Amino acid sequence: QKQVNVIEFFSGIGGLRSSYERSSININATFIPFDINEIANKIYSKNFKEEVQVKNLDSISIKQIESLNCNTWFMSPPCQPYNNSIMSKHKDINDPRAKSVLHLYRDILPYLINKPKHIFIENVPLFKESLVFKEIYNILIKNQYYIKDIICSPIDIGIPNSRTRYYVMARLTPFKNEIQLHQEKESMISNYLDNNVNESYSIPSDLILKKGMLFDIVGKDDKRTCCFTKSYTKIVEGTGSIYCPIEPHFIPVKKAEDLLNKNLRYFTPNEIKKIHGFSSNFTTQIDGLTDKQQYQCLGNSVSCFVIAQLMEYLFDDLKE
Ligand SMILES: Nc1ncnc2c1ncn2[C@@H]1O[C@H](CSCC[C@H](N)C(=O)O)[C@@H](O)[C@H]1O
Repeated sequence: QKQVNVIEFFSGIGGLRSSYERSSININATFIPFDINEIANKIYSKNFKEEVQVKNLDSISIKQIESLNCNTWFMSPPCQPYNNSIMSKHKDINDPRAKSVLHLYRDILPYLINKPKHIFIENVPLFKESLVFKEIYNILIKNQYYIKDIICSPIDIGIPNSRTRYYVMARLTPFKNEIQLHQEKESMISNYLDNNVNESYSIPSDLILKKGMLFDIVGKDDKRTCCFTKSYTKIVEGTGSIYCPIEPHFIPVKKAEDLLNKNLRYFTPNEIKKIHGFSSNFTTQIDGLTDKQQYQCLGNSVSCFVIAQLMEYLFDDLKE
């Protein structure tokens, strides 16, 4: 009977939508994605066969938003403004990349005839401490919202990937039940690997000899993979782990040259896509898009696995 109509702000490649669709909420829903990134939109449209609204969220009018007649807000705002450097200088609140998310809560939400009955926000841990969210929290509270938040990682529910993120769950009804995480069907890094990767993905020997020791290396059996970020395969450190197909448990070495013969390679875009929990039919392999472009979008996406469970909680007032 009841329906879920979502405005997918900062839709990107449709991580928030994917999360909902794979969850057990099982209420048919509609999605209206907003994003100015042409490449990201192309992937979204390719997979969801729906057009992305490119209206800039910095200045979008209340009227246009309300014309959508939606009752749900999904969003993962730009995360750049939220590091210790910017935040310790109190510059996050004035950061132009935060202008869109402040606009939505300052200028839109408090004036809607029908406030969204459910709101889901995803961002980096430091967002929780930002002046931006501090204000958003106050606004939500003043507008009669109940708010539950959590900082967690996919590994917490048995997914072999470290991506610690901050999640905000807001709605107009109080939460009767304690939030709960369930362990996902057991899986290893093995389960996400493509089985015939082109050699164009293996780490060049010259790169190995110069920065090989900086890589976080994993085998098909190792505990987890590191957080995949935008610049994966471009910048060595902190952008994601690489894979060794020779050892179930990568055994560390002392010299870079010792890595030369372990057939090291980057994870493919399709592999990251599977690790982030997108549907088997979902693909960033849009015609014309290079691996870099796909890596960038994927690096900026989400863990559909985690969000699926948190959304089921957010919407637990729609059952029984
Ligand atoms: N003023 C603005 N209007 C619309 N989108 C914006 C924007 N400023 C930044 N963005 C978008 O917000 C997105 C943040 S990344 C989030 C991606 C999404 N969660 C996914 O699963 O892929 C970026 O793609 C960026 O294009």
